[PDB]
Amino acid sequence: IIETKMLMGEVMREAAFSLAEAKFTAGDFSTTVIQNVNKAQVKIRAKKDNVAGVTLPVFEHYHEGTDSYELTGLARGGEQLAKLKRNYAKAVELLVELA
Amino acid sequence: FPELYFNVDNGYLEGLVRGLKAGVLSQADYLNLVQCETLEDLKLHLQSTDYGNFLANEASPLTVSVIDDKLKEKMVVEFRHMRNHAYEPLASFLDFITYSYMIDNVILLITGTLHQRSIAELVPKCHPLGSFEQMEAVNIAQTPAELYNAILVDTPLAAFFQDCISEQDLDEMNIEIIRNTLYKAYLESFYKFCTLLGGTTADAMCPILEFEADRRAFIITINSFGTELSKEDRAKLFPHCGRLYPEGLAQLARADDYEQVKNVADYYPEYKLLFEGAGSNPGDKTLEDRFFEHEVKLNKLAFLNQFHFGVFYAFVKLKEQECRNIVWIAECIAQRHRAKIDNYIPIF
Amino acid sequence: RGKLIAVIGDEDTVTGFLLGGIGELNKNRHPNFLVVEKDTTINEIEDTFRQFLNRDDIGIILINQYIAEMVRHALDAHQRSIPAVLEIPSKEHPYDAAKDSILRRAKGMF
Repeated sequence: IIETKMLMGEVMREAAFSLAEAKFTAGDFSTTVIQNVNKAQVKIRAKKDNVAGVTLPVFEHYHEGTDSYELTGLARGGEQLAKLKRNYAKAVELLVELA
Repeated sequence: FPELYFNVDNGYLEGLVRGLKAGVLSQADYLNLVQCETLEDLKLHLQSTDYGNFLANEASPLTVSVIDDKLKEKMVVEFRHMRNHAYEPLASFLDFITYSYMIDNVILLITGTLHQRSIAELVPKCHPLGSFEQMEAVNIAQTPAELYNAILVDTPLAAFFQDCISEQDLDEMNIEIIRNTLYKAYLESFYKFCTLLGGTTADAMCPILEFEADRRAFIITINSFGTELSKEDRAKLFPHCGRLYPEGLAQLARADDYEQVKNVADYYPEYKLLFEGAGSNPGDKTLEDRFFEHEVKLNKLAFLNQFHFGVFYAFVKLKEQECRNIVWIAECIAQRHRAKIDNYIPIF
Repeated sequence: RGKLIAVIGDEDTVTGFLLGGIGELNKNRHPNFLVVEKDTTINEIEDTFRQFLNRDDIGIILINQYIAEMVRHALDAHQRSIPAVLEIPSKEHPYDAAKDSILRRAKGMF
């Protein structure tokens, strides 16, 4: 747990700063992102271990293929937005493990 | 040519916007800003120049999001002022600046309406340079078809839709295809307008608008490679104004990897230097940063004349870049990520 | 059956994870997130938290570390074994272990 929180902090700071680079070239892309939602590209499943005679609940990460933001910043800023999606998409898998 | 008529209606607005052009941060001003340690210092440095009191009457715990809003507030008040004071030859030109923002506002309106959201919730998120006078579209908001008819009645944008996007297209196309298709019709129409304003306006505006048409084509190409867009859909979105139009526009539409895009830029030495000047490697300037840098180097050419509209468009895009610069400095300072603070574009 | 993660946080953090693919609407059209605008009251944050921990589709909740300290009463009162909660850093906000309700239980921690 302690180690996973230590890992999460630095990845999150890098991701949070990387959004500013998108905000520099793509403008207020955040409003289009937040307003336009339908289906997730990433989801989870609950799973169990039975070690020492007791059920322990855990989660696994799963991916659904469909990028509901694929065309975002096509006109400008798309280089920064491609880095940005990857940084938070990496962060989520550490969160599922941490949980 | 222009001096027969230009100062008759525009002489004051030219002197005004040139006054505002003296009111810009030089490289020497940015080389003060990046040295400071917190937003309180950022305020105290900006307080010494035309941004004076932009953070007056505001909360002591500053946030970069408030700096961003108050930087834009200055720019949009200055623009609305020049648009209210201008006569129809210039005022139609200033309206052509505002379409580049009204398009994005219409993208919000269509997006929220396609999700059945009331447009009255989107109003506070609309860019101030693209706010409408007629509001029945906003007030009614019932369905995408109702909004599309209300757009054609209420909005200056109505002519652009009729040239490229029907109601049935709006029901089926993705909002980002809509954004770029409206923008295609826009840039070509505004370039046609600047070719009809011949002489010094055309000679200041066409280098910029022809570059923006090439810039969309390059950037849309390299961004399309990972996507469902066909070569036909790329061709449908590339603006026909730029130096690439006779051939390179079709070559980009065929292209599907970065080297094939550089093989177009190699025919045009400006663009060859832009791509050569950015591998986008760790610690490099990116391809996007070079387009913003070059767009500033073009906008700086507007003030090297005396009697033309190129200064108003270049001014808006330079103060927009000043807002992006000061926000980027403020992020690097606030997050302590000084390693990239130098990535502002040195406007003048 | 599958589950999804959900978010309570600032516009920048929510925007980040939305491009990270997190965002979905329930069949009732309700999102799996709240953008905590500065004007948002504690009752909206706490109600969203109580909805998300009681919802069937949500398996994990992510809360910005500063918001987790605003909603601290309900966040520490939540003691179900299955639906997990995570306090996460953000650019103008505290570090990843600030007052952490799980770490404070352990005898073997330094």
